[PDB]
Amino acid sequence: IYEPFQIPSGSMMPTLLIGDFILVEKFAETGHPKRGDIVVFKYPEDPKLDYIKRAVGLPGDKVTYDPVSKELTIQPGCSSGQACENALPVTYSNVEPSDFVQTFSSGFFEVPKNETKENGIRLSERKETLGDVTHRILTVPIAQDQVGMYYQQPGQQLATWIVPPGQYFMMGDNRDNSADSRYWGFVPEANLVGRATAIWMSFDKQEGEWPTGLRLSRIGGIH
Amino acid sequence: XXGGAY
Repeated sequence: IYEPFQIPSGSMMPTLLIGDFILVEKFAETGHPKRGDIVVFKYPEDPKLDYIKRAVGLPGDKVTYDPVSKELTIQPGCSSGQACENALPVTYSNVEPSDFVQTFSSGFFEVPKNETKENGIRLSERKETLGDVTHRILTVPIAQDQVGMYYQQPGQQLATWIVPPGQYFMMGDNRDNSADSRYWGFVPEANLVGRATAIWMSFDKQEGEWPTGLRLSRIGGIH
Repeated sequence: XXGGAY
């Protein structure tokens, strides 16, 4: 069983753009998420909303995020918080100009890597590998997380989380533009709706208005 | 279906 969803915000750029239309494969036997899977779930804070993010932390993982390099660190089996197993190989490629630019006043634009937009900032694209599964992420170079607003886990140092059983840690590929687990905690197994497997339609559009055209080129699988 | 996913 599948279910189509529309992508209104840019929290998953560049992997998923605003105006995209995705196909979600219901988890439900009811399979579980795999580290790196794009998952759609009920937003804990407000279950009336469906959120889409990447499952970076599975039950037992010790997640650490460096606000400066903006890189993840995962250590599986850190269940009982014991001197858990080796660090999951999390590899990053060299930062490079992405194909979009964020403007302020609020707004994203696919722009030729040589151009610049007034009151805008070229976002940095780069690849991240969560074990064996590789995907891209964007970063705004003039921004950095304010650890203060981070959700702090009872007994955990700031910017570090030990995922509880039957819980997951979610993060958006548009790393400096994503209200994810870094701010509101974990997601329970029950809230998980499914895995996003493909884009079936895509309209070049700025959130809040109608389409500027099509992007048939994006129809295909994602990961 | 349809609908959004933030």
